[PDB]
Amino acid sequence: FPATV
Amino acid sequence: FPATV
Amino acid sequence: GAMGSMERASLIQKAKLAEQAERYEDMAAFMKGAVEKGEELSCEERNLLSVAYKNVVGGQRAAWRVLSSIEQKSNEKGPEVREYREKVETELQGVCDTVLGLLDSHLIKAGDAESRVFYLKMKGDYYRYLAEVATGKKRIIDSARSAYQEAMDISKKEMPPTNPIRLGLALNFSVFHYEIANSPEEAISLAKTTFDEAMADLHTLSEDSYKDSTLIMQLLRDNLTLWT
Amino acid sequence: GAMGSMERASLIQKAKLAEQAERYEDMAAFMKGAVEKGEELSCEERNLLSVAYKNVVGGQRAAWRVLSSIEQKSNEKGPEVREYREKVETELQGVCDTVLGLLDSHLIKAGDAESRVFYLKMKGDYYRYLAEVATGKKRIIDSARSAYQEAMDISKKEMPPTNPIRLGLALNFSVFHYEIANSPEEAISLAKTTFDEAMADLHTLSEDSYKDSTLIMQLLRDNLTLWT
Ligand SMILES: N/C(=C1\C(=O)C(=O)N(c2ccc(O)c(C(=O)O)c2)[C@@H]1c1ccc([N+](=O)[O-])cc1)c1ccccc1
Ligand SMILES: N/C(=C1\C(=O)C(=O)N(c2ccc(O)c(C(=O)O)c2)[C@@H]1c1ccc([N+](=O)[O-])cc1)c1ccccc1
Repeated sequence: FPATV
Repeated sequence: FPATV
Repeated sequence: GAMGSMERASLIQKAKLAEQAERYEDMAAFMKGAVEKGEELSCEERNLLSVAYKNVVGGQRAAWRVLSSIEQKSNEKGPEVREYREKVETELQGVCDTVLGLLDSHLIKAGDAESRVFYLKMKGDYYRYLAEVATGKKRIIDSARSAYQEAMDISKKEMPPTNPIRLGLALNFSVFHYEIANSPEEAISLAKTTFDEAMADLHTLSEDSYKDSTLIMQLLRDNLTLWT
Repeated sequence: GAMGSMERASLIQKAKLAEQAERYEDMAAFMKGAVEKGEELSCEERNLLSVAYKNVVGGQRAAWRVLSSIEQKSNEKGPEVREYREKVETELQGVCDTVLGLLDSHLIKAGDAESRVFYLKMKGDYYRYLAEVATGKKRIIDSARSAYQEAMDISKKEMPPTNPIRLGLALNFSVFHYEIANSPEEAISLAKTTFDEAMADLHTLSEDSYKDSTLIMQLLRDNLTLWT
């Protein structure tokens, strides 16, 4: 999965 | 702390 | 509710104690109780609220993915996998609904523009999480996009391109374009633009938050590296 | 209760699914429901039960220590730290009481000798956990010691000195002597004896569990190294 914040 | 299992 | 007889300031204290104890469900419950006192949140309080709930749904999403993958390979039997996946899914939706209700009922107002970017990003995030498990759904996608878009428009005007909330918003919105709305080109463009414009105006970094800007800008590259 | 309408075998399946999802509270709830079907547990089922609950109380103990340390440095103010510590403490005691009730109500019987060592070790462990937070208490210490001692006597006679449950029992009992009963010399002796006698009869290792014996024997040395 890609990065989120 | 010491080890437990 | 269950926090109603406690002083607001004690709720904030206990939220911080729960964070130190890594008790994020308690942390979220304390912050929810504090929001229900009716007073606007400080910048610090907003971020305690977000940390708590994002940590709770994060574990639920991780759990949900583990079961969904098993369920997917089961279909290539018994109903137990679907049932348990459905149980964790129903739980996840409950927390998302709890946060979205709190955002419209209490937090989103009137308030300053930075305030509004923070809350609107949360609105889009938790709508995105519901979209990750929904079907039948695109009503949820539209409301995620609309919350994100309004947050973008405000932030382009009111915040420097290195602000961590602005950078995090674009990062998450880009991922939304990719994994949710199935628009890789729009996801890539937004992430390249967001990163490039932050470097063009690197001088706007702030002493109090430049470490958070550095990290989110590396994450924007990590996603680009991942999508090439 | 809430698991009463589900097939025993589905409960076992879902316990394994929850473990894969790292949902140990669900895992414990499924196993509890399975034990309440009235049937003796297999060796595998016993260890699923133990893994679930030991993982749940482990996080509660870790949380409780974090708050107790803060509370201790607070006393050198406000009541919020004590209150939250007390809240997590009351929760911990509830789970320990839930397991100990299940052991006497259902599991401890009649059954084989290996069975009895497993359950009696759990009895001593969860009594030890209640002693870690109790005061006023030594009633809890006595019942931890008595459960441990009976488990030792049976295991000396019925299990080789390399059996992982036997080794784990002595490890935990040794720690009990040290940190609970305040008898470092007895804790050290039991751990040295336990390790030495396992090496003397290293040939009794089993193909199916020698990796678990190797690990627990290193842990016995880690504690000795720590107590010299
Ligand atoms: N836990 C973190 C934060 C804080 O604790 C916090 O108070 N920050 C913050 C920093 C600068 C601001 O100017 C604001 C605001 O003006 O509110 C707030 C961090 C923050 C960064 C990015 C987002 N985001 O994109 O959502 C939220 C929070 C965190 C740090 C890096 C990555 C992910 C999370
Ligand atoms: N999760 C673990 C186990 C299993 O999953 C499991 O089924 N094992 C096991 C192995 C051999 C036996 O012969 C028995 C029995 O006869 O029951 C059971 C492990 C086991 C080792 C030690 C204890 N202990 O000391 O309590 C319990 C379980 C674990 C491994 C190393 C350290 C701590 C936990």
